[PDB]
Amino acid sequence: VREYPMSNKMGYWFEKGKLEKDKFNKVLLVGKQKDKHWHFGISAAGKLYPFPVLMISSHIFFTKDGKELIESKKIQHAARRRQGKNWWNDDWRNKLLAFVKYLSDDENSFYLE
Amino acid sequence: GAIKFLLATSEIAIKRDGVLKEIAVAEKVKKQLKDDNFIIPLIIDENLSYDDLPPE
Amino acid sequence: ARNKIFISHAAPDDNDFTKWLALKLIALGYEVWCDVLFLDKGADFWKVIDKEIREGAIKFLLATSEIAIKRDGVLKEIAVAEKVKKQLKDDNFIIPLIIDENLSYDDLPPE
Amino acid sequence: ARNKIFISHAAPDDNDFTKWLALKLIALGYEVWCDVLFFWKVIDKEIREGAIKFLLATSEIAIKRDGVLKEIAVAEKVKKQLKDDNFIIPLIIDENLSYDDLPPEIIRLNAVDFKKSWAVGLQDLLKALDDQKVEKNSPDPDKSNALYQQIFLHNKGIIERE
Amino acid sequence: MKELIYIHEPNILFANGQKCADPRDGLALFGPFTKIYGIKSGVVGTQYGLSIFKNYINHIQKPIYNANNITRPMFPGFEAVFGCKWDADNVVFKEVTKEEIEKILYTESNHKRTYDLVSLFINKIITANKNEDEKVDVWFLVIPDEIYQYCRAQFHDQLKARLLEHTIPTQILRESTLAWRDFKNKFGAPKRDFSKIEGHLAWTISTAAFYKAGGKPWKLSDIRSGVCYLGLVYKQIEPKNACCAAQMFLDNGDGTVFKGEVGPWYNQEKHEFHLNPKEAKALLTQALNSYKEQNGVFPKEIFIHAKTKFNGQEWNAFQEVTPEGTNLVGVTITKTKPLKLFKSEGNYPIMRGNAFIVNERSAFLWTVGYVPKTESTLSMEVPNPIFIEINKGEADIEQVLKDVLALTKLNYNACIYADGVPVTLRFADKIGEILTASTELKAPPLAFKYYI
Amino acid sequence: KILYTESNHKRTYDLVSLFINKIITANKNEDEKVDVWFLVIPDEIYQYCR
Ligand SMILES: [Mg+2]
Repeated sequence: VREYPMSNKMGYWFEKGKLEKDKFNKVLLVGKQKDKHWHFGISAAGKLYPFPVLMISSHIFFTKDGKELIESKKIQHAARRRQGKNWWNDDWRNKLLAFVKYLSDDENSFYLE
Repeated sequence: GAIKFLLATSEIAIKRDGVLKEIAVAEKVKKQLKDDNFIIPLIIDENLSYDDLPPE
Repeated sequence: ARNKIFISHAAPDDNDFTKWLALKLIALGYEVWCDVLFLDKGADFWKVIDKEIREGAIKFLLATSEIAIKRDGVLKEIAVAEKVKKQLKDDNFIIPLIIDENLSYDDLPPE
Repeated sequence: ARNKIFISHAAPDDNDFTKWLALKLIALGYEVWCDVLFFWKVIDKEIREGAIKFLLATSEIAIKRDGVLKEIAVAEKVKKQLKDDNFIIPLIIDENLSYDDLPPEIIRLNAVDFKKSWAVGLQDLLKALDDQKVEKNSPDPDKSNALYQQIFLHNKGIIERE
Repeated sequence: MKELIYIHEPNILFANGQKCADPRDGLALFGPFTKIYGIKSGVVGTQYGLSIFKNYINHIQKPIYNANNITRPMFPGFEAVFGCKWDADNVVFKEVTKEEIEKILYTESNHKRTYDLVSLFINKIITANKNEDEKVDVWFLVIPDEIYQYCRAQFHDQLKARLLEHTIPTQILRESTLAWRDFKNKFGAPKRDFSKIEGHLAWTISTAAFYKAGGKPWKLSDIRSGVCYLGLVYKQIEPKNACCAAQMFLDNGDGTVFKGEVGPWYNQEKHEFHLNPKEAKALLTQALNSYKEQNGVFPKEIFIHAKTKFNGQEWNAFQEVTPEGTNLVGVTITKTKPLKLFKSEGNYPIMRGNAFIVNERSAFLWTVGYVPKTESTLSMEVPNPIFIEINKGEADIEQVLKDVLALTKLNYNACIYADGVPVTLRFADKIGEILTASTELKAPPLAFKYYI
Repeated sequence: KILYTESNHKRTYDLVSLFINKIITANKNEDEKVDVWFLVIPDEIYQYCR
């Protein structure tokens, strides 16, 4: 997974072409917005309170031709704020769940070394 | 459709509210037409004093 | 019996003057019928305006102004006022109260 | 006895005005009968026996609505039998409705003006109601509360499924 | 399988003590809790600004219909809701020329530029208040766009701050808001489109004006009596912090009193967002004395809440100045950990009011959600819940949730369904933004009317 | 208690500070838009303070 650094966390997204037809589980995870390519991204922070879980946060990353990241934080934020209007509750849920299911190693989980 | 509103005026045609409704609309229409020569009364009742009609 | 003082006026601006005039006359005990202060909502106003000019009015007060003489709905109250004046053989029936500064007895209707 | 104030209007558009006014009148102790608040046989029934006033929410569409004019037509009829000239009260609400397109069964009447502000019109309406001695109960916020919730504060209900 | 308890919506009192859940409906149906005779306007703007203000006032005289009337309630008209008169013809207008604004803007010093821009308006306001016998209840400042964009040590903060010593309710209205139709971003459409939300704009502006003029549009009643819900906010000054307190409590007549409880409490410390014992003792003594003077007896509970966690020393000071028989509960409300709940099948977010209890000392509360009353969810995206942690003291984690949800319903600056964060914290934040925008005041006013 | 102060300067100043402080505080803490503040002064204030 291709990494994009945040201010105080670590984001992860798919380089265009890594997925089959750039989508998984019949849910598009990398797409196009006008001249830029939007990439669904996540950032993980594991917590032990209340109980051991891996809190995952949704993000949107933008690239020019699906290859390299736009180097303007303001441009990235502006592109996302507009792209966020389109997506809905179900749209975010499906994208998050499909993106996590890619991590799966066995049928019902995935292991961290 | 109407271009003139001839009122067959008599001692009963001025106590007929149904008729007064038709003048009330005519008058307004008269204002839409600015046609002062629109309502042109027709007094056939010699019993009517000619001077006992509605203000309109 | 006819013991009511009718008041005619232009609809939009004359209200202020007439309202003060109406209340003072009522406060003095003079019965007064104003077309905005005593007209019930939903009535056929000409039916009740004409009827009371013929039957209820003993005096006719006209708030005379530069627009109260050019108002179509007021002259109609004047026109019936002259007619009821004739039958009542009372020359002192119509009292054209002049309020407007710019109206000076030279653009007033012949009535 | 007839102790109800019928409110007629356009079904899909004049809802907002009638809902506010009906609730306002109910809050004051009146008994209001509105189709939105509460079939043609039933509508006629009230106007013929139950209604004591016929308030017409008049607008540029309420006078082009075929079903409203029928309620006016029966209202004109009932007004005659009751020997009450003050039966139909044309609440004019629309801005562009100016006393030249009114239907002939209402033109002869003097409206209650709601074009410039609803508050003065309701002040005007209440004046006419008392001038015409329309009886009204106490504005208790109990049975009236029921109508309020049945209208909005019951909608607050939270579906209790999992 | 994780179980989410549900906290029901509290009811806010309206005219004659009648209860409802939406201010936009409760006001339009019942009327304000306290009615004022009327509102004398006061305008400090240009001829263009005065014309815009008069146009808008006469516009809100008439009913306002927004596009989606079903989801957001329509505006009956100002007098139709509140029962008082607000005429556009009673304006004590004080003209501001674009030329004096221009000569102010050309000064090199940005701090002096903003100081002079504030000074123009505030000195004109002061002059009228002391000279014009015409009583003005609220002063409405129609500022042009040049002020907003050129001047950026903030115009609004200093302007509200420098009028505090004179106690003058004010309301800033950028002409972009009142004349949004004639303010277009060169595309031919408004810069921000109010068309579908015009009614809600009228609601917000009218509610703000009514509150600042001495009226109480609605009050709360679904809170525990004998408890002083107290909120702290810390603001940065650059290495000092500035604590501000807001307190809400029920009186002898069972009427909620919401007032600020602010005194200067400046701490310069390496460890930031903490109070020294003296400042904390002062804080708590001020709040307790205020409750004592309002109600006679001392509170049965001091429900201190804040966005930060208390350390030991300040809590010991709090307990030391506290009398006997009164419990202290310190609650930390945080909105950082993303716990986004997606509904399984559907397209509309989780209902507002759902609560996830972590344990006996923590909970998640969805003060933002999807409210069926308006059918309009308060959040465009998935709403992040607030983490309510009982930092110190003993409390019932569900009682604290319902208390916080009740405190989220007293935002007088906007007539929305409910606030995402409790109102005491947000208004204390506004106070801190204002009280730290000018010189220290010997005694700041404790009425929010002068701040919001 | 204010009445019994020996100095006349302290007597009149404290009484003035008594009334105005309540008015000033009630014009900063109260959310009521009071129009005119009517000070119904007791008669002891008039002639004892003289
Ligand atoms: Mg504000």
